[PDB]
Amino acid sequence: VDLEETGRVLSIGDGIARVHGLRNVQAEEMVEFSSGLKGMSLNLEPDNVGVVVFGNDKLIKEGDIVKRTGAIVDVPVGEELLGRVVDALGNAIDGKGPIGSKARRRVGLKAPGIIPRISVREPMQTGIKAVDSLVPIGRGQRELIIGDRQTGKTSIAIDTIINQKRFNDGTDEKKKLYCIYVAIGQKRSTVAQLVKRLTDADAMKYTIVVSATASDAAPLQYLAPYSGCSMGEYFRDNGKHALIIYDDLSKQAVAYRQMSLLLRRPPGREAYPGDVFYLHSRLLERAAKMNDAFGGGSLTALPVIETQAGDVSAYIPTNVISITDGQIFLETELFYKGIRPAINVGLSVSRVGSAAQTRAMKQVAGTMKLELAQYREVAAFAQFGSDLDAATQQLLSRGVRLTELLKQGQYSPMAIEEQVAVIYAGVRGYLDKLEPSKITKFENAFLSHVISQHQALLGKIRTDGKISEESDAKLKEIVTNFLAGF
Amino acid sequence: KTGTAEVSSILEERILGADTSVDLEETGRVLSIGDGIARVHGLRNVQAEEMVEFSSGLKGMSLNLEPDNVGVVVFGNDKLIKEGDIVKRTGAIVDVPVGEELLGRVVDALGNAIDGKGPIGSKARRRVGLKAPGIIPRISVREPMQTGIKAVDSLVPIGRGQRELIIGDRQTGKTSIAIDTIINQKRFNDGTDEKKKLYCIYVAIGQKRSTVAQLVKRLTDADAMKYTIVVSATASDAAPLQYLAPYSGCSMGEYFRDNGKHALIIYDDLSKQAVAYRQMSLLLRRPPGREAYPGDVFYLHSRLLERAAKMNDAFGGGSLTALPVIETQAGDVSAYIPTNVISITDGQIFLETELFYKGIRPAINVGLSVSRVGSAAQTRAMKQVAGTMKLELAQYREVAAFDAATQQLLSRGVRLTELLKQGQYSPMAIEEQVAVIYAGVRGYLDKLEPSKITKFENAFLSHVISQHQALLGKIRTDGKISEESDAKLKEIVTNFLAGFE
Amino acid sequence: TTGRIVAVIGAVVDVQFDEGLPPILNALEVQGRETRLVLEVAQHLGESTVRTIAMDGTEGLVRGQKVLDSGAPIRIPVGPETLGRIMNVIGEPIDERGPIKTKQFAAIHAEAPEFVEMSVEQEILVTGIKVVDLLAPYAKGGKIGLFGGAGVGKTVLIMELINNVAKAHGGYSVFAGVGERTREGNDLYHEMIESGVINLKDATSKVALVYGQMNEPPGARARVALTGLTVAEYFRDQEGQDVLLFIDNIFRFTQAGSEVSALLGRIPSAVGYQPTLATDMGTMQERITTTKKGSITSVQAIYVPADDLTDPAPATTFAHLDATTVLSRAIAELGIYPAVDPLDSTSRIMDPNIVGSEHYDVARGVQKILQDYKSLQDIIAILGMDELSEEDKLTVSRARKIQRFLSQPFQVAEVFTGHLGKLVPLKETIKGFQQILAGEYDHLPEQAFYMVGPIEEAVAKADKLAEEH
Amino acid sequence: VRSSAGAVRDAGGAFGKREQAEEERYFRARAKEQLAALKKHHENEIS
Amino acid sequence: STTSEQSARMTAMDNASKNASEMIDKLTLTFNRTRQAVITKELIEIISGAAAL
Repeated sequence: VDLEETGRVLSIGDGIARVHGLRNVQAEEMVEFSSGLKGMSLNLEPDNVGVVVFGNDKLIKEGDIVKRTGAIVDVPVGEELLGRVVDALGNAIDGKGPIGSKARRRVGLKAPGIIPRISVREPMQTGIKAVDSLVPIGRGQRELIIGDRQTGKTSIAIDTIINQKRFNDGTDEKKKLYCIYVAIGQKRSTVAQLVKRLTDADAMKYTIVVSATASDAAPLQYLAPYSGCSMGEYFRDNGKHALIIYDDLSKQAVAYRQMSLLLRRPPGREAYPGDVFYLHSRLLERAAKMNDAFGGGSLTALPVIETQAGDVSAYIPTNVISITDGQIFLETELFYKGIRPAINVGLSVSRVGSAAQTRAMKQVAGTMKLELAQYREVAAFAQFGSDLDAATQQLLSRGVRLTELLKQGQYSPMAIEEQVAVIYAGVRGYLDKLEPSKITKFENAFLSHVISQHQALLGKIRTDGKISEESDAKLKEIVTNFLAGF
Repeated sequence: KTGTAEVSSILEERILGADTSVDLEETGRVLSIGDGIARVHGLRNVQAEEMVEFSSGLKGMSLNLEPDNVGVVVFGNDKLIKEGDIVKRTGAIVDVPVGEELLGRVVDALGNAIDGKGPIGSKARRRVGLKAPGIIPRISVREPMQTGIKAVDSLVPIGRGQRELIIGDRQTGKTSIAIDTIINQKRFNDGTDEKKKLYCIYVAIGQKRSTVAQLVKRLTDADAMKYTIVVSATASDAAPLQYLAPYSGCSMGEYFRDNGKHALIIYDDLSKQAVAYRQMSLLLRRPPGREAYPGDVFYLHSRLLERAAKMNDAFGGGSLTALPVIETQAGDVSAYIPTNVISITDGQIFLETELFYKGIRPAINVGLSVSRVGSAAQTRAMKQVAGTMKLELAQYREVAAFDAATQQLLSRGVRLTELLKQGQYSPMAIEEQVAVIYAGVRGYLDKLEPSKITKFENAFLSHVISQHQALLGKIRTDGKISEESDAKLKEIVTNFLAGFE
Repeated sequence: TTGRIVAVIGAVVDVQFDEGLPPILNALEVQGRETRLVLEVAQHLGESTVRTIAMDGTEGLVRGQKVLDSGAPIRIPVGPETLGRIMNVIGEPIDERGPIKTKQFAAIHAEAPEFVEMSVEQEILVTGIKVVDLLAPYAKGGKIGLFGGAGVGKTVLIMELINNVAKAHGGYSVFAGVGERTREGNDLYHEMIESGVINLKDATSKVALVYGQMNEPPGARARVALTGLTVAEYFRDQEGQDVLLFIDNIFRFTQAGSEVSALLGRIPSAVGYQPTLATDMGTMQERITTTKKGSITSVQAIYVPADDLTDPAPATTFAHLDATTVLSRAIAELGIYPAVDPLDSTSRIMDPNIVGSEHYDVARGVQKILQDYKSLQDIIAILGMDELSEEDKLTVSRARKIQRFLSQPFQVAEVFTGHLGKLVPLKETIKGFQQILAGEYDHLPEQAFYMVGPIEEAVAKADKLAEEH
Repeated sequence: VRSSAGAVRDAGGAFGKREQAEEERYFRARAKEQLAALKKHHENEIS
Repeated sequence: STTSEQSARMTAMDNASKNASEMIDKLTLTFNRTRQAVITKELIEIISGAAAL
């Protein structure tokens, strides 16, 4: 009999694998069962080890002599999957085959320390106007994404990726970065649309596939955090700026919950155990930039937060807030009120910081946000509307103009400098006479006029990154022509 | 698990080989004497859910089963129980005598009278192990049932075999609702149509001895209790006892209705049944749930409710009817019993004790009752009147909180709602109900103030009866739209109302 | 081997079998019971007796009852051949017609659609439904969740939609009364007899009957999920016909596995469900749909019992519901019939790239207008239409009209709703939308638009009102 | 947290009851208006 | 009288807002009370359920 590195299934049920043997086997290793089921055990009993069925083990009858392969979780590294659809088990995702990724990186990846961290300065390709406007994401940022059923969360992600994939398809020396985003707890139709669009949006050019299906194993859901952590670390220690998207996050929480529940481990609040801090923050705290010493790569993370009827007090959300260097509040009623983007702005917040903020776009946002708050400051008064104080009326119109500009287009990333220019025109007051219902098409048409003509001045500002008063005036006049001529 | 006989209690005879003589099929010693949670030494060859008879006569309901130890039910107050006691397992699914000799006899589920009316005269013992009706056995049923309260028959027409669920909480006239139905079910049961002559069932769970005696005084006073079955699970009703009392009703309904009795069962409340079964499971240490209550009360209570079948041609042609009455916790629709019934009931009634708090007595929660059965089991005359009455009462409610023409409409609808009211313990035939319905559809006193109408309605019923009691029976037997009785009604309406001032 | 009754409080039974425990999904019949009592081996506890999922009433069993070990899930024939009778998942034809034997017979435990081999497109499976087309047009073979409550129109709208579409299914079809009423069972039998999409005596059965009724305990009532998945796989290949699938209801079904978990001693979820009850239900949602050789236009009912909108059960429901059907029971309380939660349900065919820019834009503007309706409704509740602004009173009337035009009384509903059905044309719907955007009845009463079909039909109804005034 | 649009009406309490009733009153005024206008239009189309 | 009316409406709204804040005070008090109450209620439920296991 084996009692060092091979166990024999003692008593099971619902994949509750506690085998007799492999007592001397190491802890936290994905080992093959007697049915060859490469699976991991954690609950090392005095007499046995609680092994998680790495998926469904219907091919494993009771009494099975599981051979503890002594093999810990190891997953590939390197940008070979950028554009390729693969699953975390070394399998494909869309059936996109071998990404040309050979290696496998053991679960032994730790988060970077303060020294191993790097100051974040990358203005994120957000493809959503207010996204870059109010607060883009730093080089390796950490911002929550609060949302609900079909909330456009993945749609905001698509705007970002479409802004991102261009440089992912592109080469901008500071924009050279790695991309990987999870579709966790995803329906087959959803994931198929994801792959198909990644092709269509050309996002299947430089993106490493991440997703947990609805049929994805709960242990697979759990390792997916670690999976993405190692995947990001690949290019991050490879100096390439990287991105994570814990999308979703709560699903794996319920997963490990069911796991320990079978394990009869203590439930905790909402049956959620401390790993919501421990296991979840174990990946979460790494949302930073690998130092120039740590490669100089950036480890961005884009966790997804399900607002279960706005379960603001979710222990999940509880940990998130205490961990959030940023969050995505969404005024979903606004989308329901037609305003899609449905920005919960005064609600929205980001603690990552402005070290990754275009001082041009920063200059724009400095007034845009103040005006937005001031509008929001008395936006209740807008209800009556009548007898609006002239200062109040003007503040409202600026806010009214912004509300016209508040919307966003699905899978429609744009130039960040274009939004900077639009906000600048507003700052000129150059939009004060545009009817808000039409002011949107106005800004769009002026945008077209620039992207044809002032596209020269557009690149001038862009490569410049410095708002020459003359270049500013040139854009102002191009816009004035476009708009007065609109 | 705790080795029950790991003590020498059996282990001595085990090592000494002295245990072999134990009756190990349907008797033995008590593998566990405790809390009425009975484990029996042996009797492993006993049937499951079988009957167990203690050597002290006490009945045992072995549900849980160790290999020979068990979970059995102490059918009684067992203050005299003894260790290792002998339960001669009767080995049978629970049964008890059935037959309309009980209809008019107040016995328990096991056929045990408490009022001194004699031993169970009901004929044959029926095992309550009754499943759902068959697709061939079951078909659509739309025959009327005894409602007898104006709005009751009006909007929630009473179907012969329809399973009610009447939402009304503590001290909401739920008992009063049952009594009103009985007084309505009286004249129907007090009729020569054996379909109308209902040897039926009605019970109030947790009916303490005082409640039982008062209800008995009422039912005998009604004399419909003669054609009725009424058991009152008093304050000591056992958790198995109250628990299977609905199953007792199920077996009884199979007996009569499956033999073609157009008959009704009125048992409430299954929430107390949840309390009893949970008391058992607690004594059973069984896994608890919401409110510690089991989540499998769904199928367990479904065994009664979900088998709702009005005896079709294959089932004798009568009706196995049910009349649940729901009782909100705090309007706690999501209460385990409440949500379950919501998750269970396909059709349910609701009473507005807030209108009773507003003072309305009766006070049915208008709209809040559900009649997916519809008017198919009401008079097509009542159906026609209700076609208008629905919109009339809706508008009366739709803008109840005050155009002048709209004001006229609101005044008429409010007066109509006032008219539809009924007193305390005053159920009757739907004839005068349809009479007042014609009055309202004509607005025969919408000009009479509701306070004037307060007495004008009574005067109208009186002068119509003194004027068209014959035409009343005419429209009754005819049922259909009686234009001749309609004109007679117009005339007698001019008489009653116009002559009332 | 052959299990033998050992020790159990009912169905949670490890039956003493001489050899070990069979493989997973093992469902074995109780030898020595009243009826054919197949029990599913489910707890790999070993001990030559596995705590097994017995779907049948355990009463009457004596300890030591030696049972027939089968070793796998239930096998019964499938394909469009079995159509015409009503059979159990065990195959038991409960149509009082004996075994309606088909060809394709197999076990039920299987995998989900492949990571590369399913269908990758969405085709609007239009049916001409007033509200549904108006905002949330459906699509072909997707996960459409019918968010409705008990007695909340789910069966009523179900009858309307069955009358609408079921008579003309793309191929054959299937319908499951999963915990439906036995009375509803007999009524639905009479209805199928009077429906022709499935014909009792006649071979017009473009539909398949299935029952998981409430009086049927969970052991069956919780088990028909795999039966439905296999039937959908058959309609994909074996029945091989363009099939919409009806199954109601799953709330008591997932709740039924929940109730089972207690006997399993399985961990209570937030609603006390099995911790992996979600795992199965999501996997249950992953089995059979539109694929290369697969196609299931299955209709999924999303029961929100106790109207708990954020139910953990509703949570798992929204988790995979590729299409959303959000009822507004408040609307129905307001007399809405249709009564859906408008700004709530999501459907992909409502998109400018999908619905077209015009239709999707119109629907979104309608959502905004209704949002304003709600907003200003309380505003009025404070003030009232005395301060009704020009834009506002206009908005108020327009929103009331939109709500009115939303609903329609059906012909099957004409049983209660009186008004027979109006086959709403898509172009007619969009045209009425554009006209309302213009204000097609500014001088007229919106009540005509209420419970109505075409907007022109509503203009006619308003003229009829002018007559009746 | 957040406040709904018609949040009170969403709750629909006695305030919401008043919302419903005032909707009744004002919408009925406008309805009599529209109906009278339609009667006038029918009168116009009669000739 | 019109100035009286406008001022009266203003002061009336003022008193109303006072009463509103007052109601909201105890409202929020009991609100957090019930919030934590149900939170720990489900908590104790789960705790007992664990005890049942």
